[PDB]
Amino acid sequence: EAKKGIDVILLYRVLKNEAKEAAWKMAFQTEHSNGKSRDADSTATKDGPIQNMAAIEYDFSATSIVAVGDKHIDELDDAFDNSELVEIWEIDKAEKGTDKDVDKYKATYFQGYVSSFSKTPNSEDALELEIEFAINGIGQKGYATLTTDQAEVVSYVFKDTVKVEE
Amino acid sequence: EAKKGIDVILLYRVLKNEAKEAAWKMAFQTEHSNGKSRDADSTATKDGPIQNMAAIEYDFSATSIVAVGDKHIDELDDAFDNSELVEIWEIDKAEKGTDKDVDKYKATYFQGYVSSFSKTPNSEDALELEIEFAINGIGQKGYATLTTDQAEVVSYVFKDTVKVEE
Amino acid sequence: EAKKGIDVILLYRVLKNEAKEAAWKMAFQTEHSNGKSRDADSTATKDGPIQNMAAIEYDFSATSIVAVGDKHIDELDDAFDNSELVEIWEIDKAEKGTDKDVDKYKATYFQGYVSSFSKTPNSEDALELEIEFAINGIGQKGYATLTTDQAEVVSYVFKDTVKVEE
Amino acid sequence: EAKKGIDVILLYRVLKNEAKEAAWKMAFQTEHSNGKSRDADSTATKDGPIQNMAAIEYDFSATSIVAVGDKHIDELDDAFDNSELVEIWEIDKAEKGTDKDVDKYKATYFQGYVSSFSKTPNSEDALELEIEFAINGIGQKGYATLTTDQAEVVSYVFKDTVKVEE
Amino acid sequence: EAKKGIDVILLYRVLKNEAKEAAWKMAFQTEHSNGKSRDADSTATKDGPIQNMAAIEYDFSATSIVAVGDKHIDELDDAFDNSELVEIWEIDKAEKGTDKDVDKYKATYFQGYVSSFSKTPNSEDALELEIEFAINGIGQKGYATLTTDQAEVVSYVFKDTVKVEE
Amino acid sequence: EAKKGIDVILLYRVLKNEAKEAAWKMAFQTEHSNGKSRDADSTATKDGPIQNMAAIEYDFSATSIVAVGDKHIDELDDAFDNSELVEIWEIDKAEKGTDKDVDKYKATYFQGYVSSFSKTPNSEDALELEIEFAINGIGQKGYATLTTDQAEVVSYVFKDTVKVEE
Repeated sequence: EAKKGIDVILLYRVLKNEAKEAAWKMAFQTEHSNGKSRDADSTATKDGPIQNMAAIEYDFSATSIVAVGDKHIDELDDAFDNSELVEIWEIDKAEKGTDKDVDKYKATYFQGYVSSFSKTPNSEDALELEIEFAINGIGQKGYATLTTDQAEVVSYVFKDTVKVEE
Repeated sequence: EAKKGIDVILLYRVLKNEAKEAAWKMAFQTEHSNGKSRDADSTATKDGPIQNMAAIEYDFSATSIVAVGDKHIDELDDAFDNSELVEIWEIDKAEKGTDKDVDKYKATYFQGYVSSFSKTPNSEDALELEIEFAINGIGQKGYATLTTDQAEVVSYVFKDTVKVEE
Repeated sequence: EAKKGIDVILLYRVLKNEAKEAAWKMAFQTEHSNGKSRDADSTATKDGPIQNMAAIEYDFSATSIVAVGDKHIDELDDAFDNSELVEIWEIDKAEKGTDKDVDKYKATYFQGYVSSFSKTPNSEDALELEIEFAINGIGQKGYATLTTDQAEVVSYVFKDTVKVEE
Repeated sequence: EAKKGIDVILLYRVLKNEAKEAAWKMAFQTEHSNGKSRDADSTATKDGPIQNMAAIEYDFSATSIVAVGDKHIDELDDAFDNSELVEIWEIDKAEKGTDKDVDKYKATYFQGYVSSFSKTPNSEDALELEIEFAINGIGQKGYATLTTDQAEVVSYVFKDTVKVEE
Repeated sequence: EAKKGIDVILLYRVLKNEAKEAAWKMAFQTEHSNGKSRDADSTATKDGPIQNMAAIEYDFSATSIVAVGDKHIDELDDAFDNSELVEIWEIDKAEKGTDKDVDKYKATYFQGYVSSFSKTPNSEDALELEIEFAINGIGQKGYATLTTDQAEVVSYVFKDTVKVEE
Repeated sequence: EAKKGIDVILLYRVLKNEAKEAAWKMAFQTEHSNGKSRDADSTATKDGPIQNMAAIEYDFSATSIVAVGDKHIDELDDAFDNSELVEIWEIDKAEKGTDKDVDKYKATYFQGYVSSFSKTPNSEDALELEIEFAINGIGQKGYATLTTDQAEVVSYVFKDTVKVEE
C-alpha cells in the first residue's frame, strides 16, 4: 500500500539545553518541505565533455498553527535573535525497528541555524507560522525513540447519562 | 485550542508628541504582515564550508479602511512628508500578565520611519490605505497596558416599544 | 462610517490657459491610483547601521471612458505632443470646510507632465483611456471650491400622462 | 452617451502604389492597440531635481481574421519581405465634419514599417493574423474621406414565397 | 467566408533521401505555429531619428500525437542526432491553382535543422510530440502537388444485415 | 490507433551492483519527462548568415508515489550522497521485436548521476518523490528483455460462497 503524509513528524530542541531538557514536539503540524539538490556544470575540452559536481545545498521549511499558552515559540524566537544552533529530527511512524532496536523508528538528524521567522494575522483565519532553516552539513541516518505521549492522539471516551456527582 | 488573528492589534504615535499625547489605535484594522529574515552565505575553503550570518532585515506592512472624520491619517502623512520617527506597538489580547503585572498584555515595541503611503479609490469599493515601515533596530519584548475603551466593541442594547419621550 | 470611493474626483486644466479657462471636470470617471513612495538603503559601519532616505517618487494614473462629442481629450493630447504643464486637483466630497472656508472641500494640488496616453478599442466594449502623469514636486494641501453643476448628478423627473402640447 | 469601440476602423496601402491604387480596408476586424509613451528620467543636483523628457515611442498592433480568396495579405507579406513603407489610417465613424468638410471623418495618418507577421492555425478555430508596426515619426491629425461601400454592412432583404423563375 | 485552421497541413522529408523517397505526411496533426519577426533599433543624431532593420528571425514549432507502428518519427530522431537537413512544406487546402497549374495548391518551402525533440508521457493521456526547427534562410513561395491519399479522410460505409460469407 | 502513456516504464540499477543484482522496477509510476534540446546561434558575416550547432543538453525527470516497506529508495539516496553512476532504461510495451529478437521490447539506455531528491509530505495527501538526473552522453537505442512479473498487473480472482476451511 501507499505511505500517507501524516506519519512524518518533526522535533526540535536547542543545543545548549541538551542536558536540562529532552526533545519536544510542535503543537500543531500542517506540512513541511525537505529537499536536497546539487549543481552540475559541464566543461568542454577537445577530448569530450567533463562533469564536475558541486557541494550539497539544502532547502528546508516548516509550517504550523500557533497554539494559545505556548512557550516553545518564544524559545525559537530567542534562538533566532541570538544565533544559536537548533537540533532537528524527522521521524517516520510507519517503519519500526527490528531485533536489537525494537520499538524504535527510522529518523534523520540535522543541526542548523534559523534564518526566517514570519507570521501574518488575518481577520478571519488562524495564525500560521513559517520557519526556514539553514543546515550546516549532511544529515545522518539512524534510529530514534519516540515517547508514547508524543505518538498517540486524544479523544473523548464513552460516558453514561448519570450525574457527575462531586 | 488555536489562536485567532483577531486578537492582534497595532498602536501608533509620533516620537515628538511623546509628552502631549498618549498612544492611539487606528480606526479599522484588516490585516498586517510582520516578518523578519536573515541572509546566509557559504564560503568554501580547503578545510570545509563556513557559514557567516548577516544583519537582520525587517519586512513590515499594514492595511486599514479609511474612516470619515478621521484626523490621525493626516498626522501620519505629515510625519512621512517630514521624516519623523514613528512608534509602533504590537499587542496580543490572549496572553494576560501574571503576578506583578496583572491586567497587562504581551507586547513588542518598535521605532521606524514611514516609507510608503498609497491608496486606490474605486467606483464601488471603500477606500483602503496601505502603509509600509522601515525599522531601525531589533524590536524589544515587554508588557504594555491597554485601556478599556480600546479593547471592547460597541453594540446596541435592548429597547422597549415605548416612546423616547423628551 | 466608512468612506466610499465615489467621493473622490479629479480636475484638469493646462497652465497656459490659466487666464481664459477655469478648471474643468473630465466626463466619466472610473478609478485612479495615487501612491507615493521612498527608497530606504542601509550603509554598514563598525559602529552600527545608518539609515539614509532619498527623494520622494510619485506614481500617478487615471482611467476613464471616452464620451462622444468631447473636445477636452484633444487638449490633453495636444499638451502631451508639445510638453506643456498640466494642473491636477484631487477633491474629497465628504470633508467640508469650517468657519472661514464654509462650502469648501479638502483638496491637493499638483503640477506635472503627461507621459503616457493609450487606448485599445474592442469589438463589444466601450473605449477606455489610460493616462499617466509625471509630477515635478511635492503636492500641497489646501481647500478648493467646487461648483454646483460639477458636484450633482442628473436624473429624470416625474411626468403626467397628459400630452406634451407644443 | 459613451463611444463604442466598433466605430474605429483601420486602412492600409503601400507607398509605391500611391498612383495606381487607392486605400483598401481589411476584411474582418477584431481589435487593435494604439498607444504612445514617453520616458521621464530625473537628474539630481544641489539646487533641486530637474526632469529631461525623451523622444516619443510608439506601440502599435493589429488583429484580424483571415478571409478566403483574399489577395491583400500577400501584399503585406511581400512588403515585409522587402522592407517597404506602409501607410496606415485610423478613422472614427462617430465624429463627422462640419461646414467646409461635411461628410468627412476625423482621422490620423501614419507611415511605418512592418516588423512582425505571425499566425497560428488550430484544429477547431479560425485563422487569426497578428501584425505589429514600427512608425517613423509623429502621426498627424486631419480629415479623411470614407466611401459608402466601406462604411455600411450587408444583410439579406425581404423576399416573397413565390418562385425565383429564371 | 472565414478560413478554418483544418485546411493547413505540413510535410517532411530528409535532404539525403530526395532521390529514393517522396514527401510524407505526419500521422496525426494537432497544431503548429509559424511566425516571423524583425528587430528595429533607433539611433539618435542631431538631424533626427534613423531606423535600421536587422535580419529576419524565424519561430517554428509543431505538435502531433504519436501513432502505434510508426517508423517516421525514428527517422526524425536519427536526423536530429546526426545534424541532417530537413525539408518542410506548408500547404493550404482552400486555394487551388489556376490555368497552367490546375489541381495544385498554394505552398511554402523551407529547409532547416531540428533543434528540439521532447515528449512527456502521462498516466491517462496519449503521447504528444513537440518538435522545434531552426530555419536557414527566407522561405520561398510556390505551388505544390498533393496526392489524393494525403488529402481525403477515411470513414466506414453502409453494410446490410446479411452475413460476411467466406 | 493512438499510443497511450501507460505503455512506457522505467528501470533503475546502480553501476557497482552490475554483477550481484539485476534490473529492478520502481514500485509506483506516475509520469516522467524525457526532453533533449540543442542551442542554435547565428554569426553574421559579409557573405551571409552561418549556423553553428552546440552539444546536446538533456532534461530528465521522474515522479512517483512512495510505497511502504520499500528499500530501493534508500539505495538511490545513498547513491546520491556518494556520487555513484545510475543506469536508466526506458522501455515501450507496445512495440515488440521481430525475428531474432522475439518477445523483446524497444528500449533506450542511459547512464547518469542523481542531482535532485525532494519530497513534501502533506496532511491529507500521499508522499510523492521527485528525482532529476544528469546524463553523461547520448543515449543508445536497442532491444531489452522484460520479465513476466514486471509487465503484468495483479487483480483478485473469483471465489465461491463456501468457507476457507483450514
